[PDB]
Amino acid sequence: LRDNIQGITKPAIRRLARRGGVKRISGLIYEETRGVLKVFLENVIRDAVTYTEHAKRKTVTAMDVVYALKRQGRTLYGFGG
Amino acid sequence: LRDNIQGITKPAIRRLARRGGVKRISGLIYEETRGVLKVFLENVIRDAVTYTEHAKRKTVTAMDVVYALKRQGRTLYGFGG
Amino acid sequence: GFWDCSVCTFRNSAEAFKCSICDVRKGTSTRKPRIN
Amino acid sequence: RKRKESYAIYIYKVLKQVHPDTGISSKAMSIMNSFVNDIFERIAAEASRLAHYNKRSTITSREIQTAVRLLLPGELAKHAVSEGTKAVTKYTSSK
Amino acid sequence: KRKESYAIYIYKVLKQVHPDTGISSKAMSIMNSFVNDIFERIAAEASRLAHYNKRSTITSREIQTAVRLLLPGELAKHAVSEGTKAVTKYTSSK
Amino acid sequence: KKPHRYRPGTVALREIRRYQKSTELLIRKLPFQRLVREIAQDFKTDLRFQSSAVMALQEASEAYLVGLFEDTNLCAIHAKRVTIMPKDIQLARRIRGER
Amino acid sequence: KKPHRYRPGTVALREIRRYQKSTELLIRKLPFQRLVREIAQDFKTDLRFQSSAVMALQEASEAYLVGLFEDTNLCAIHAKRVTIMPKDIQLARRIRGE
Amino acid sequence: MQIFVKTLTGKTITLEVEPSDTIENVKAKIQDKEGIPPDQQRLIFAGKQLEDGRTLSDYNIQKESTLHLVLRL
Amino acid sequence: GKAKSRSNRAGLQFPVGRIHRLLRKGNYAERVGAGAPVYLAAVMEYLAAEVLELAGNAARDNKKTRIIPRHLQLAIRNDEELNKLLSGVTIAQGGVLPNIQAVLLPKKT
Amino acid sequence: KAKSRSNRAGLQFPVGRIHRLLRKGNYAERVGAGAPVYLAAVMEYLAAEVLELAGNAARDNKKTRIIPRHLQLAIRNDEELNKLLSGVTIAQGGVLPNIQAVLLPK
DNA sequence: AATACACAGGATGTATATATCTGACACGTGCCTGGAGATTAGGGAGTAATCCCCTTGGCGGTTAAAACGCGGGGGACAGCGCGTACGTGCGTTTAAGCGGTGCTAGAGCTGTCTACGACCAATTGAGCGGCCTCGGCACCGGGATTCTCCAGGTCC
DNA sequence: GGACCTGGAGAATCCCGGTGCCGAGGCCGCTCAATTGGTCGTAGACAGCTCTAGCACCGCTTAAACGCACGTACGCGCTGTCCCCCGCGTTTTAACCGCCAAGGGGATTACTCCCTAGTCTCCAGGCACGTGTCAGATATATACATCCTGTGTATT
Ligand SMILES: [Zn+2]
Repeated sequence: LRDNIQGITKPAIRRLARRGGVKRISGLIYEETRGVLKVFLENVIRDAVTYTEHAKRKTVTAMDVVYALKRQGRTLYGFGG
Repeated sequence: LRDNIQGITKPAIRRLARRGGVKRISGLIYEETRGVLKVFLENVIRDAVTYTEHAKRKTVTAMDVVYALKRQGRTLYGFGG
Repeated sequence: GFWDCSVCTFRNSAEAFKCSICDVRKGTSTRKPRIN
Repeated sequence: RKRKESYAIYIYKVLKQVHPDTGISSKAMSIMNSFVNDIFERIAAEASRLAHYNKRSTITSREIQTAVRLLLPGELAKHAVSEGTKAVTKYTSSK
Repeated sequence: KRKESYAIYIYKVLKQVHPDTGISSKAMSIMNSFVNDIFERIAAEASRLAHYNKRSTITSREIQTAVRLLLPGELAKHAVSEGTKAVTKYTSSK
Repeated sequence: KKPHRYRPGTVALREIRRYQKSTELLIRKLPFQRLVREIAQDFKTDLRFQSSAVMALQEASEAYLVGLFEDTNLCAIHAKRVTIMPKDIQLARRIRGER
Repeated sequence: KKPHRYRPGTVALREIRRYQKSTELLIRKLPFQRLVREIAQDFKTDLRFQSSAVMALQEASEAYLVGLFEDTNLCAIHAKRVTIMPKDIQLARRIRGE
Repeated sequence: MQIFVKTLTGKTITLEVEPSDTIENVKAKIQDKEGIPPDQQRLIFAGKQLEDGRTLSDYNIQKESTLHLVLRL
Repeated sequence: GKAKSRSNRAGLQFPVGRIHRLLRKGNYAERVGAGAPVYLAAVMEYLAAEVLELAGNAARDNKKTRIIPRHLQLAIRNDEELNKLLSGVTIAQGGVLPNIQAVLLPKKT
Repeated sequence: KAKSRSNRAGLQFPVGRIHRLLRKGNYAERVGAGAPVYLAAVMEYLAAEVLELAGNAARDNKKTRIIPRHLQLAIRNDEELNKLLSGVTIAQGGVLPNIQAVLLPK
């Protein structure tokens, strides 16, 4: 666990953009996408670990993530609750 | 009580535009702004009047307006509650 | 059987789930399809 | 081994009552379960707030009706209000 | 018909921080609304945390976790410090 | 001979500074009150309004409109222009989620 | 003599249709899981994750990225273009309120 | 005979026809007014798709009839 | 006589008594009336029946019998009021609707 | 021979009133002892921060009283407070002075 | 001989100082409802102890996907010319706004009194967990149709 | 000669059968949570009264809205260039599926006891009125600060 943000490879971002409907992609989009994804993940995982620590647990469950997303305004259907 | 939407004169829309930071304004912005304002007011007044109807009252108060705004993510400070 | 359409007014086959003419999807028993 | 309640059987019964020859997958059932839970919690919270505003201590069918009239769009709200009124009237006139 | 609000406490805090400064009525109303909003947000988050954890009691730990979940960055750290100090002062004095 | 005439742009900037420095209602109060009464007339007949309710409605409406115009200006600047057109409002309201 | 070569802009539309009809996960699972473990390390030492947790995180993140790209495409088309650039992403994130 | 064509767009196009007239002439009159060729024109009335080889009287079309036009491409 | 569940009495399928218990123990008020669970059960039943009926019609088109998340996703996003009600919801394994802007399409007559 | 709990906690905000509001507010079946104290302390700190900033703003503007304009300025100029109050509008508050660079004649 | 560019002067606009006068804030007084203190008691939550399900680390092989390189075409971006659509300013026109008076509808409280919801104990059936199949759906294989794309013919 | 038109080749996707695995679906046994019956207190409906404040109307200033004229700057269309990204190919690389092994920690059960709900008594903190001074709003007069047009003249 040293540097894995680069694991979101260029073809993966291209595929996600294709599902988004984008025809042509400039060469500077990949760093921007990586930064945006990192920020989103940081927020959600911070909330999830806060819930996990309050419950005196050591394992992050699916309900922790669902609640973290629920408080952030993006509810998720298909994992419980 | 007819065509009272026209009471929002062009100088008023220009004044509201200036406070937002706008320099040049096209000649077809005023109708768009009137439509936007009408839809927004329809939503808020609908919520306020149904709050008033549940309370078995015949007067729309400031608390009803604040509650209508609160349930739309538009919290207002300075009229109580 | 069949199901009439609120848009194209053309009767559609019972075992059809869209209008073969105006492409409007089959509506629910209570709520009818929109203008478009 | 410990009981864990859900809305599965009621969703399945309504599905069979609408589509006699159609099944459902596990993930789709989970999604419908979450949908029903979300609707319940939304309406209950709105009714609670609206009862507290008027300095009342009980929530009744009128509060649920007003919450439905507040939370749903037009046609959906109208049909749900009709369904609720019919259900309550049938429930009252039976012993 | 005794209505109540937070006016006197906000005035006392203001005079504690700025001895020679006043406040208008509409600023008073805005501060009242701000206080009520903060109270309701933290109370609702603590209630949700209690319900999630299969408990029926709201304690200081629920309020601490709610404040951490609701306030950003430095605000949360300073609020947590203030709450811990207030509780540990209230406990030591019978 | 020729009266003093400012070039196009100076008076607009002057007005921008003026109305960004002040905090007063920019729509005449009575026409807005009449509009409010018109809109509510279609939800309940013989309704009555407290004055503070009308003031709250006006404050919220002005805040919303100023924010929308700010977003419209940003979108217009993105498209390499200075003027605002209805398509800018439409793009801002589409991205926001109001349509 | 010349091997078949599609004109630029035709394989892209095919990819758009293909990925707009499917409902799979477009990111490799193992690198995303490693990224999740790296980010969560900065908050608590020696954490553990349920498989459902990682799956929910991945699904939510991909939905968010697809929505962002939709808005970015709208912004790029607004400026009379076809190619998306970081300006469009920044304008979308500014208007959305992030 | 006066007939109104209630196109799905929302326009009530009006034309003059004859009770024994063929559907082809009725279709051609729309092309005269709008420009839509008869090949691309679809006419809906009482859940029946008219054919150019038939006539108005064959479909039991009475006075003040209302028709619908659908573009199928 | 024999016991008769309140759900059967009200002519519903969703559990009136279970919803009553959830209302009672959910910290919503001091008291809960009698008709409130009945009204709530009717509303939830109707809102579930609409989605299930549309999803069934969608599934039958695809020459399938088993309902999957994709059918629900399509039914919700294509309806206007249903989309409005669920505008801030993400459905796992649902995908997106097919949509390509007109300017990106190639030359058309 | 009665000492208020607010005085004991070292606070200026009420404690018994907040305890009553929690008890009757339908938040749980029970309310602990230190919960109202913690809540009151947090609210007092937030109010003190906002009032200090607004008072500094008014003094620099050559005033004695605080008006909503000063509150709006202090709130919107602080990143943490702006994030905490991202959904709230202040009546008679105005807006920050902001004009885009490309609109200026240079 | 030409043309730009800094300078000088007129000119509006804004910022500063000074007098005044009015209404909103700050303080005092009285009292009444709500917080504090003491005492009782039942259950919520802490805590030790046990079992086993699920998470983590490891190794091997198979192969699709990611990484690197190359050739060219469609698009991004700069530059220029036109024209028309807003911005600025001036002379009328309309209607908001301030002040005042008069009417009464409807909020807001107070006093009764009964129907309705909470609480408890017993008991019976609805709903959950574990099992055991089959038929829907996924995957493979093969051919058939649809959709691009460039190389020549011919007409304008 | 060049642009419009077409034909043939080629790649990609779709339709049709055939085989196989496992997840949905119905059953069986149990057990606990919904139901029935009775008791008891109070929340809420209903009526009656008081009095704030919302509505309507009038009358007069006077700033704001309105209509028109003129010109200039900006929006839009067109053209040309060049380098960046797309499509395809070949060589690496690490994701993925499969087993096996170990133990940390979620989940549950039983026991003890402290903390909070509920009650009554007492009294002072906090609120509603009432009153009066001064901060701020408004009017007036200088004085500084950007905006614009015209010109001298030096550079080219
Ligand atoms: Zn149809």
